[PDB]
Amino acid sequence: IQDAVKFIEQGHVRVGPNLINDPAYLVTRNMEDYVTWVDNSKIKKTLLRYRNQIDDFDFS
Amino acid sequence: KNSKIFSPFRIIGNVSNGVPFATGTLGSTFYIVTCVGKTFQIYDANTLHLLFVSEKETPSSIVALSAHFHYVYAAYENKVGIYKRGIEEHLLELETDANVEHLCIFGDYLCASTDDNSIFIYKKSDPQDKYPSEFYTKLTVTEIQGGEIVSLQHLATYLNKLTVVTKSNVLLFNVRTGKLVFTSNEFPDQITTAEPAPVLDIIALGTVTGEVIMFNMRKGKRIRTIKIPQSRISSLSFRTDGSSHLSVGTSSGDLIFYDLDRRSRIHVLKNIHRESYGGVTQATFLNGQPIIVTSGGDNSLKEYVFDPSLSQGSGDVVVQPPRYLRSRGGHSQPPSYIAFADSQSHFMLSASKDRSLWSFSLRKDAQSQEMSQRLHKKQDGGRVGGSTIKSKFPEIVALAIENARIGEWENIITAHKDEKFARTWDMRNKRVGRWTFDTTDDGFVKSVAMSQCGNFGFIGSSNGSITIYNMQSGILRKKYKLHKRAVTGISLDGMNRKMVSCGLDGIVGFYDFNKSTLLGKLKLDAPITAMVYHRSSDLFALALDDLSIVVIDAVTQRVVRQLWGHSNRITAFDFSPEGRWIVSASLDSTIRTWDLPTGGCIDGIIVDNVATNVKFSPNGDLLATTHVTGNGICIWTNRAQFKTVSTRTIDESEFLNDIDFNTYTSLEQIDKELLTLSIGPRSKMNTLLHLDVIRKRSKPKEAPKKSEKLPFFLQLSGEKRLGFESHFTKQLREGSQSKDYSSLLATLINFSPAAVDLEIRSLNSFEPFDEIVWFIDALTQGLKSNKNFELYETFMSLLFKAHGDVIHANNKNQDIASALQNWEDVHKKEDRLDDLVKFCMGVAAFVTTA
Amino acid sequence: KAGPTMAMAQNPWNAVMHLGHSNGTVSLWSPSMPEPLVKLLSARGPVNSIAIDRSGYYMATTGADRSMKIWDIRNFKQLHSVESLPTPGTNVSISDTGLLALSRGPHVTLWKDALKLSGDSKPCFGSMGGNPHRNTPYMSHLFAGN
Amino acid sequence: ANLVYKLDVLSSVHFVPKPASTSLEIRVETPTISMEDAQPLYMSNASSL
Amino acid sequence: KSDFKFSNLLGTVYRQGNITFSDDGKQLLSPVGNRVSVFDLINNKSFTFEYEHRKNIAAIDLNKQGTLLISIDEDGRAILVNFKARNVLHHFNFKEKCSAVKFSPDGRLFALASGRFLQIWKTPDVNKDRQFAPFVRHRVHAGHFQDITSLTWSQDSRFILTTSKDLSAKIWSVDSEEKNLAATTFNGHRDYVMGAFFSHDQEKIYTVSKDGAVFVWEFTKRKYSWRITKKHFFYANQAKVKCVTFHPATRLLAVGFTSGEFRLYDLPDFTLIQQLSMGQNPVNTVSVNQTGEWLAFGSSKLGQLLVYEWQSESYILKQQGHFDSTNSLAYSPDGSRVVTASEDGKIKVWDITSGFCLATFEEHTSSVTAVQFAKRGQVMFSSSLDGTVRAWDLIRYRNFRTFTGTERIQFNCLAVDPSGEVVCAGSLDNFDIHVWSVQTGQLLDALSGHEGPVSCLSFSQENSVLASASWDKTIRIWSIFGRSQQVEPIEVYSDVLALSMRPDGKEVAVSTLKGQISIFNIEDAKQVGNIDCRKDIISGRFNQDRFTAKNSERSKFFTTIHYSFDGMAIVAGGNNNSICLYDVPNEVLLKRFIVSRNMALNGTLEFLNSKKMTEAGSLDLIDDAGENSDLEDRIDNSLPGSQRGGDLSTRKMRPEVRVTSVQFSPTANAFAAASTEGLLIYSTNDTILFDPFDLDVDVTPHSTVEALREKQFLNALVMAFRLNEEYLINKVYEAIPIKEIPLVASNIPAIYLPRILKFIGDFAIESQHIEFNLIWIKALLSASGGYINEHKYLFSTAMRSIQRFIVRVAKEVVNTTTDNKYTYRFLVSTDGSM
RNA sequence: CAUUGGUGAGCAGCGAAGGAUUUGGUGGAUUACUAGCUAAUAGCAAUCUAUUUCAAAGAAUUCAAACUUGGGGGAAUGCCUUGUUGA
Repeated sequence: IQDAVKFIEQGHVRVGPNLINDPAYLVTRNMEDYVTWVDNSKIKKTLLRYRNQIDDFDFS
Repeated sequence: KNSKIFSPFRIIGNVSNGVPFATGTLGSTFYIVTCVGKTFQIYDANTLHLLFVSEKETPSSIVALSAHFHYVYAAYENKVGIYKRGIEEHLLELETDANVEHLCIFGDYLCASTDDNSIFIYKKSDPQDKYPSEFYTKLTVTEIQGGEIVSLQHLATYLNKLTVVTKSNVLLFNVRTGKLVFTSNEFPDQITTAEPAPVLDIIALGTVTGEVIMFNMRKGKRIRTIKIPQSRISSLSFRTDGSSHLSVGTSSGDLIFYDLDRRSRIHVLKNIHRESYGGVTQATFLNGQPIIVTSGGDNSLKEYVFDPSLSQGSGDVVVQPPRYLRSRGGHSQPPSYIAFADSQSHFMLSASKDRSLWSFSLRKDAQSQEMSQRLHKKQDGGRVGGSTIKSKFPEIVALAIENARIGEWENIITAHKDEKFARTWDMRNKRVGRWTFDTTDDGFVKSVAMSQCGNFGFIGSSNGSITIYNMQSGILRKKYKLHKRAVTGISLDGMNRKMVSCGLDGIVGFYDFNKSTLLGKLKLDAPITAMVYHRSSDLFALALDDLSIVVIDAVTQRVVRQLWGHSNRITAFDFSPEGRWIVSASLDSTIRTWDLPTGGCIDGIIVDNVATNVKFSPNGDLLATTHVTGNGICIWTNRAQFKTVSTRTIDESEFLNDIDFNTYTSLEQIDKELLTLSIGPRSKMNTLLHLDVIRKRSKPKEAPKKSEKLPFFLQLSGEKRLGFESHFTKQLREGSQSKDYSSLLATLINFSPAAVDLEIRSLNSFEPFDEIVWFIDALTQGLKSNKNFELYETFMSLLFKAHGDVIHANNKNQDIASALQNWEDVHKKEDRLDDLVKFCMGVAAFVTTA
Repeated sequence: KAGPTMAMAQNPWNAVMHLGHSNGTVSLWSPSMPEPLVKLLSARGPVNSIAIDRSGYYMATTGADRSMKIWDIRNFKQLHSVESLPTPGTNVSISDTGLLALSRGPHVTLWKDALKLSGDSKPCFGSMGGNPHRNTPYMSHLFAGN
Repeated sequence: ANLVYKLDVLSSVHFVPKPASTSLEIRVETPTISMEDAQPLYMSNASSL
Repeated sequence: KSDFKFSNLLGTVYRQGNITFSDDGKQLLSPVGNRVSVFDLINNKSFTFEYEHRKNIAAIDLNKQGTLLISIDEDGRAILVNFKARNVLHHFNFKEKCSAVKFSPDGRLFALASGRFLQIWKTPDVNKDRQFAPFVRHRVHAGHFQDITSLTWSQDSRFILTTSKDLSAKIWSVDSEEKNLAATTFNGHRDYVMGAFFSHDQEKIYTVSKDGAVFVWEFTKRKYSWRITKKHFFYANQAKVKCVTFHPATRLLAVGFTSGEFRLYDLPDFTLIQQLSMGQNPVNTVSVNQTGEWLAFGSSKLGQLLVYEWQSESYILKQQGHFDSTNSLAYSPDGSRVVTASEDGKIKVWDITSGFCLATFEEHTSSVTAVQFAKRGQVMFSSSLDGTVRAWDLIRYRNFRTFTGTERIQFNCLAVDPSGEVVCAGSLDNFDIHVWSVQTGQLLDALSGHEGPVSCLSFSQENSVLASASWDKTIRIWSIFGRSQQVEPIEVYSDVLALSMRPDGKEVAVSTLKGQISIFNIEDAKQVGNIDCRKDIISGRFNQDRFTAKNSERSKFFTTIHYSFDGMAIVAGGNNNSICLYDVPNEVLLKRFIVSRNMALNGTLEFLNSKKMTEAGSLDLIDDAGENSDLEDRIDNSLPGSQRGGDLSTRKMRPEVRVTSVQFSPTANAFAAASTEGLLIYSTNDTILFDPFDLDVDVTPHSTVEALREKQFLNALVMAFRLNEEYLINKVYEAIPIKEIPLVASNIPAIYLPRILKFIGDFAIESQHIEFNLIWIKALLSASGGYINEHKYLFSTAMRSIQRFIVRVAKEVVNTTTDNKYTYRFLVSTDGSM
């Protein structure tokens, strides 16, 4: 629960189109479905490299 | 040499020139006051920020500088000047034709020494005067008393005594009485400098042979003779903290520190200033603090600190080496090329003949930097070439910058003299980039360019090969080749479509860039030297070799403007930001501002120094130029941003206003048979129709509270039948007498809408209906004049709103019906605009929707 | 009920609270009653700072009316009032051995023996002709720009 | 009312609204020139009704 | 085509600082949070200065000759403005915070209340050139104990009085010899004195304080000097005075209380003339006219400005901008009205020419999120988060229907058919494109088939099909008319949002989340061109950020696209600090615009300063609300998750800069972008640019006037378009006779037809020649109307401007011609009386 | 055979009296430069004291203020408010 705060503050986490940097954001029950990692980021590259799934045309 | 377009601002990029500067204590802080040529600057000590410059430049060079607590004393050709805050507060004139060389100030007695061995004494008239103004006396040093006056000093705790040092001896002058009181023994060497000391009655003398002779002026005997091997001594100062440190500054760029307690050396700083420009001209300690400020002819000003000792207990023996601190500087040479780094008119890139490249700032003069020539490591893993003993790059002759994509890769391409590759520079990192672009046909580069997108850079060889490189990998995309001589200019339009080039064969070659086809050729007569493209107006100009400027439209293949008149080679030129003007600097020391509509020069400035380059700012405020001599960059303010410009040919005179000022005022009416509106706001007709509804909306929702004990005539308390009729009513009565109402209708237009509704609803015509008839006949003449037709229609709309019941009650009367029918016979030819409007938007609806 | 409190001081002898208000009346306080104990109208305008001696016998008060007064708390009488000092005293404090400190804001001024009942020992900035009766400042220190 | 405001401004005011409503209104036959803020200009001239 | 520049900041009429009038009553200068806005309340024309300050404007004062304007930042960054030249003269940096600026009525020298000092400087001459050091200080007066908060010159030019944060207020003589005449110190106020004023005579001084006390100082006996004659009290129990002003000739005080009330007083009697109220906002700024009958009143926290004549109990303008909240934009078909959305639910029809709202629409409780126009601008639609999409009139100012969903889901965007029949809207929550009829308020169906929210929608103006931008990375084409009911997907690289479509109706412009902007063809579903966009975007590093601006993935995309009506250009705007204007077939940008320069906003800078990070915490992120002297701004009600909330006191940060809806103007070659700073309008209407077309050596401005002498009319006019200078075109256009108009207009070549129609539409809007210009419009449209029909999209910006000209200014003249004629026919031919 | 794994031995090529990493300290920018201090229309800066005191001015919420309370239930002793003895 603390390493999430580290990743949010470093600028990795988006809610739809835009990333939010303030970790004190209440996410709506509807809006809970859409929280992914931001694109072109090193927090996403490690996740896809373990799965052997990196499609770097989308520079992920 | 006066101008009607440009006016000088300042000289950006100068710090010092080589004159021995002065410093003045000011409370706790210090200010370092230097001079640059015909002006002078004031630098703070703790930050080296520029504080004040001279508001008005001196007529000649500043020879001597001295500064008291507040008042800086500058000494140019004949006169000395007392300045505060940069403002010329007082000008003190020397009543002699000789030139002032040294300027000492102590007490109420200013001490000005001319070059022909005469010392002028200036006295404060009042003992509480802030500067000396009256002329006391004229001391004279003959040829039997000594040589020329090397310096004027005033030693501490001497009552009205002036210490004069010649080339052979030291003299004293009781300036209250003007009498010599003591002469020193002859010094066999030529004394070059003088300085007082924190010890009493002690002056330090430095000779041309490296001897520091330390003359006790009370006993008249020297004390310490410090020997320096064969070095010309220029500067002398003492560290007044309490530790015994003597700073002697050679003209060979060396700074030697002596510990007078232990009779030993401390440190010999090497090459703090260049040899050829004078070396260490003036170097002094700040009074009581271990910060020494040095300056020379190399256009730089450095600060060095003596750090506290590493040993906790020993102290005085193990003294720290001097250590570099704050420094401001410029080029040691005059600057060759100048460009602009951004559209905000903030940064100016200047490459000089001092083998360097600086990024000056027009906004803050302490923001300047020397852009680093430290090469990046090669991507291959192979070691790069060049000397191990590092030297600077060769002199840069052509430059190009694109500000579109900055900081993500290299955005400057600079072209050096006699080098077969151009070099990349990153403006944001302020560092030479990691790519060099070879011509690949064995050729020096004579012109470079950028695309406006910033991805593509164009390189022009000396053998015609226009190679096109890329910015990311430095890889070579295309190699165009059309010429046989050296390519002397490349550009590209905004669209990345039309690529233009020009060489010494007179060929202007138009290329397409999306495909790889030659669009066309344009052969001229003379060879083409330089070319500046204006991307907004799609016009590029060429500086030809028949001493003319030819402007060619980039799309329509042909010469569109041709300008003649320069008596020598057009050195450099640049377009106006709006494309209206071309400025051009030529070798006959003239600068001409051609106007591209009229095809003629509108301002000719005979600048005294030959201008190598001119360059407009992308913002329309600044004209930047560089001269043949002078290390700085002269900046001219564009006076077109304030005052309108008369486009008049003026070149033959030095060496209707509607068309001249390029503003055409509209006519009041084209012809009498037109139907033109009134001069003013178009919503004046809207307020006259609906005056009641607008105020009723604009009233507040509730009634505001009032203290009902107010004075009744508080509006008339502004703190500062025939005779009582209004000025309109008298004019309406006079209008019926003279049968003319054009005097009446002039006041009817200019009245306020609230005044008009007061005027129309109160016409004082109820029983005889006379002023109704006069006002109707006034508006028959108004519609017959056909001006202000929108207003005159709304005036009887307000008449029929107010007295519509009045004229309906007395309808069919033969006088009122005659006036109204005479208005309809005028109004019968006012359906022409109705037929015009009902036609025009029916076509406009049908054409646009089909 | 006297606006915002603008000054704090503890009496070491008595543990009563002293309160400088915007009305210019310093008010003694104690948690035994919800009423103020005494109310001394010291200076006009507001009261900037107050300080009480270790003896619990003397207090100094100052405010933005360019005034500074010395009070004896036991009889609620001012021993001597100093008026027309150049800048208003932002801070006052009394040492253990009766050395009164006054902070004009860029300056720090100290008066020795400016507390006792005699009218000669009224603190002052000078003495005409070396008159020994006036209380010259014990030590003044100038700060740079603070 | 102020709890709903304090909930939505805490919720990054993307917010699920009320289900439905059906109310009654009245409309005074004012000139449409006087159904706006104070201004030297307008665009309508006919009645509100 | 690409020489755009800033010309008007529509909206945000007043933000903070010192509102002022001109020396005449014409111009009203209001401090907007970046720059000075110059409105004119007599000749209804607005103007916003093109220069940008670095932070918020603290104080503004104009010279009494109307020539020099000084605008001073809150950190003391003074900027001179040559007011008639509308350019910058100098950039001074006063070292402290300045609070009040006032020139002398002579105008030779001005006084500055910065810090605890009063600085008196001599104003530079306007006609002198731009020198390096134009400012020379007369004196500095330091006789005060706290910050100076107000400044007031004399009716003469020799006495300056200042009231400070300390309880005193002092009169300082600007002449050295008159120091003995005016050196006394007025004090005795119980609280913050924030205004003193000389009377109509030099004798009396009335000082106004925060506690409600007005002191009248008179030079008399119990020699004798400056007693108090009488004190007056406002008796506002919890309302405190915020600022005051006093015109001495009409002896009027106008006080501003923080509750919202303002009162008008006559000073030798102290009688309350009028007391009105705005609302709950503090009256932050009060100023008076030079003639003393116009009062400019302004509040900050709602951003409203109110100019009110004190004599007649009636306003002149009550306008109210809204900071940070303009979610969307919609132009009118005529390029004179721009409406906008708000977070308050307000839909406000602003006017281009004067920067004030015409009408307001507050019937949405929730925030309005998308605003569009339909069917010649008479009807208009708006989507909100309230669960409804509401139609509106612009003739009766009322809703027709309030369309809703089956369960009141939220809404993101709105689109309308060009015929007023179908409305549609998209949602974050339900992500089905609901459609309604305009006539029947029931919804027809739910066009579904998407995974994730439909972001943007738009109907085609010719084919009448709709395109849906969705977070499914798919562009969906729905042919919903005439038995088709077919669905065509065009899938793209990444999360596509902010669709736009050409006025030709055969292309789709979209903005992917990856940064790139793709352009398709609707009928032929292949991709016909993409433009990369990631490099030319300024993603500002926020002060709360913990990453560089390079890899800041926050705002390196575009969330707004609109085509040009010519079909030749695309303006892309986004969450970033940049507005870009791309060219469609040439793949490359034209020029890039920086929307704002404000560290009051968050993302104005890629490079933050290194003297702001201490060893812990950024210096500007330190909550400094406690150092304030008041109570209401000390109160912090900041919720933790108030990212784009309902207020600004709940934010706890500074607002971020973004542009969110950009549309081209349909008439006058401009485009308006709804920004954080308000509603920026960039325009090219100044036309100071040498744009040629097929020039030659012989053709000159001398050849233009000479061709008018020998009456070669078509040779003069066509070769005037060769230079394309506006005064050169205006010279030949107003000089040719009426009978030679149709012969000239019939033989004008096809190249110069878009130039003449752009000139006539631009010039005739403000020109007195209705009859001459409409003769030219008749002759041009009846001799070359076939070509304009054959190329509609080349002329559609100019052809809309011409029919704007006949409707907006030329039709109501015909209306008054008909109305006067008909009421004359009635009054002279019908019944008598009795 | 691939290794898109690490560790080591070399070569081709790059290659001007060395070159790679890695790191401490300091200086200059990171918004557009009108100088220090004070009691300031002036003085100091080597100080304001044996010149800085008197005079003049200066008192309304007539005896005013938590706009700053997590929620539920109370409140004995407290505190607040309104009625009940004596100067």
